[PDB]
Amino acid sequence: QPKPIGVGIPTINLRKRRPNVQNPKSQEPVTLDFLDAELENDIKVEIRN
Amino acid sequence: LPLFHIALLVLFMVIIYAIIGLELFKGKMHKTCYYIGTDIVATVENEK
Repeated sequence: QPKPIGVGIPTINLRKRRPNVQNPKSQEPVTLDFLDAELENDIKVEIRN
Repeated sequence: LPLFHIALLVLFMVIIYAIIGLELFKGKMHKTCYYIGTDIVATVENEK
């Protein structure tokens, strides 16, 4: 599911920005953990390892 | 020492010209040129 991952609470103030520049688009990859793509279990970790 | 009849003038002339400024110009300098709802001052590259 496109839409990259993984930030804390996404804080934005609107007092800092200007009515202007493009606000970069996060060259960050989408690296999803297998133990976070599903439910974590003692059986699946044996499968993953 | 022949100047404290002259330096006593400016010190009395400042006290005159300070109080005139403080009466007429009290707090005019506060209004902004900020942007729409944000907190940036809006200047043009060279302007103070």
